Amino acid sequence: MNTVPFTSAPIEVTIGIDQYSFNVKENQPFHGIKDIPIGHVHVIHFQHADNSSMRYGYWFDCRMGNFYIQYDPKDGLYKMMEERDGAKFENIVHNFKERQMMVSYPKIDEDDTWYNLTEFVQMDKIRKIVRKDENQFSYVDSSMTTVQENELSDPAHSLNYTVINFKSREAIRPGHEMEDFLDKSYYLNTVMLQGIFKNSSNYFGELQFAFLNAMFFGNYGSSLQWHAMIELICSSATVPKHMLDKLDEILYYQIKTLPEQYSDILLNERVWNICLYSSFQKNSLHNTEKIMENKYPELL
Amino acid sequence: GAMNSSNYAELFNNDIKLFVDDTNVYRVTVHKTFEGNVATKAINGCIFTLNPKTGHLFLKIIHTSVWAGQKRLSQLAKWKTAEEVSALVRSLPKEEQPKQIIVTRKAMLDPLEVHMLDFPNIAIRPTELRLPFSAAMSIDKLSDVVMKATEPQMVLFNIYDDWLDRISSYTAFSRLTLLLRALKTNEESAKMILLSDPTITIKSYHLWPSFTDEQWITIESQMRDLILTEYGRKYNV
Ligand SMILES: Nc1ncccc1CO
Repeated sequence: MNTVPFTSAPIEVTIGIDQYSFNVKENQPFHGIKDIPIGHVHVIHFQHADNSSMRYGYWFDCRMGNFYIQYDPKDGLYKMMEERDGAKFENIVHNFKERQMMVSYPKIDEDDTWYNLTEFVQMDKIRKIVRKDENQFSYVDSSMTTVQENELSDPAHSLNYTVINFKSREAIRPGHEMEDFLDKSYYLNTVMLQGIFKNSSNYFGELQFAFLNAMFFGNYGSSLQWHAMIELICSSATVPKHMLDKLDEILYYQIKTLPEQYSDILLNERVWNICLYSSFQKNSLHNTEKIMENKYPELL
Repeated sequence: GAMNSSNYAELFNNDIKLFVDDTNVYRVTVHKTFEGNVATKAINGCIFTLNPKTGHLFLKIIHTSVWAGQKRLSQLAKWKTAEEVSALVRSLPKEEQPKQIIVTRKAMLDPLEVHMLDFPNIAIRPTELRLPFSAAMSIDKLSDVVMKATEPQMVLFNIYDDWLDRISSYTAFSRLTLLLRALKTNEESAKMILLSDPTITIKSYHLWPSFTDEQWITIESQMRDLILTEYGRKYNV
């Protein structure tokens, strides 16, 4: 199990670690988070008590280095940093643990929630969407815009999600206008899967990443990306059977994990109603349809 | 955005634009089969593509053969419309291509936008106006060429005849919409009013009778009264 130590907590903040969160008071003797499962990406995230606009976080994988958080009183945020000295780090962690000033990643053994939300998410692929090659971890926040949002305010601070646009030359073959618009199978299978993503796993990773950024940072562009990637599969008459079965599982855990009181801003009525009720795949998402109907019947 | 009462004068400026009406593209007679079930028999249709400034009408005749062995015909009709409009734009020289296309029905927006991806600077616009272009098949010479077509055919007309020699586009378009509104409300009455006086004929190269300026006033008046008469008949109001 791995550890993300904190130098200190000088400002009152709600700290998130994956789907867990805890309130830390101004100058509370908090020195970070231990027992973080090796094998998955993680996200640590922050919302300052004094201003809810400060909503931001770090995607990281503990297998790629030793990472700690230190408050910068100049930029006014908790920053992730890499400790390159392995022995300094092990020594720092061993003190805070001995003094028990570290919360434990509170994983229930029966609980596969984090695995199921991040199954296809890959830290090297996150680093291509969030470009900052001098760090091994990736900063995201509420206000970061997508490349696509920026086509219709700086490019170094953008989410480089794959552009999906149903009314683009990329999406529609000359001479197959009606066919390609009404059945997006060529756009999904040839352009996106074979062409850009190379395989379904990569496609799912970006979809899962987009969801998580939407849920943890309320990132509007990530929400648009998650819905677009769902809509392109549901609007395709021809999808491999395994992708459909996997999609149902992916979406089930996303709807399951969503805060009950956020459905209204994070879920798109048109997309969900289309995907569950009208689309080619309206019959292929049993789990997702059952949880959506039982948990958010108003939206439908 | 949407073409309405407020931005009406834009139709008559010097930016080339076309109205597209798809309401006569897919045309059926509903009939009883021998087993007492219902079936449609398609008849020839047309795309009504009009430059409201010049009166140039691009009447693409939709021959029933287009529909042979196709399903979801009301849906196909919107995509066939979009395909024909995009082929017409491509066939025009660059300086003749429209800057805007206004569809009379919102269901044409996506089919036309998708067929016009090669033309990102041509704006595809809905309208809030209820235009009577459906009544185009009440103009005898337009109905005649559509029903006689034995294959796909484009026929060029000026829907204003020689009116622009005497009046502006604004006035010509107002006259055209009043005529088509009348033909749509009561075709019988509308054409009795147009042909009541045998001394006023339709030139071979024209669609409408050769009315003097004062005779147009009287016709225009009779058309308004008919649109009122039949508004009275309908609501008893
Ligand atoms: N697999 C992935 N994981 C996280 C973001 C993006 C992808 C796809 O390249």
